[PDB]
Amino acid sequence: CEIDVILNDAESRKTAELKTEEGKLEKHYLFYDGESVSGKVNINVKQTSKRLEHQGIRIEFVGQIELFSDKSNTHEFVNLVKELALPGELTQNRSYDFEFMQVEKPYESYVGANVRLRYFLKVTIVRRLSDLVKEYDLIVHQLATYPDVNNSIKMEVGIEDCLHIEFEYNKSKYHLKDVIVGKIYFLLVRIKIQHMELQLIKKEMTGIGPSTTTETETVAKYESIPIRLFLAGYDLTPTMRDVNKKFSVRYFLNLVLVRYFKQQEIVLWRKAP
Repeated sequence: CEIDVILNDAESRKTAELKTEEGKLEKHYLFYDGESVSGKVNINVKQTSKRLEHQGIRIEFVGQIELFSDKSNTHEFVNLVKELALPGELTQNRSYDFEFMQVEKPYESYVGANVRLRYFLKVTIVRRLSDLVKEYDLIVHQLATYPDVNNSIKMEVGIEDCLHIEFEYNKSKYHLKDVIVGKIYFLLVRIKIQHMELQLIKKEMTGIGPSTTTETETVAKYESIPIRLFLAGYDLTPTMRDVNKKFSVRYFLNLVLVRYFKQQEIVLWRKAP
């Protein structure tokens, strides 16, 4: 059989992009917290010489956190069910309406290295030897507000009374297409520096205790000195703190001298239009 799911507002609803398990980019319909989710399910059952049975058909709206490479832990934080058909013969070509009204979606979608938070519609045809399942992915964004003003910040690195390097930058919070505008100042230099660079790093923490897995990724790096990091050019998502205590995503600037390093957190946020 063939299973198709179409939203009733497909023509008017915006899309966004998300990365697959393989690293590809895909377009999916974009939802916000509180929006209703409605559409049609079509199930086409090819005619066969043998009679086919099912023990129920349903559609679910699912929001869940999938933890680890082996997806050994799944945390379902929203689940809504509409039963579409009672047990019976699996036959013919049938469409079903569904509507989930004003759906709670508390967290933004996230496709990470060791975790993914995803929302989807799931159609299940219950069957004796294996259910038939089709998942229709959706994307949820969470918008933030923050004033459009500089709030300058400094970080410093080095060796007391030998090396004092300061990086001053314009904000502690940046939106995803913003620019980190800063300057390196050489306050005290009494030894020669082999190399120095500024890094933008992403830390993804997934699990707790024995479960803990921390992934650190250098998103960007940069060799009296102006520094500008154009965030639109990177695949950034908002800072996410202790999402149902299952994972965090945090961003830092890291100043590295050669080894001497200092890091400071910056908050990334998603701006509305």
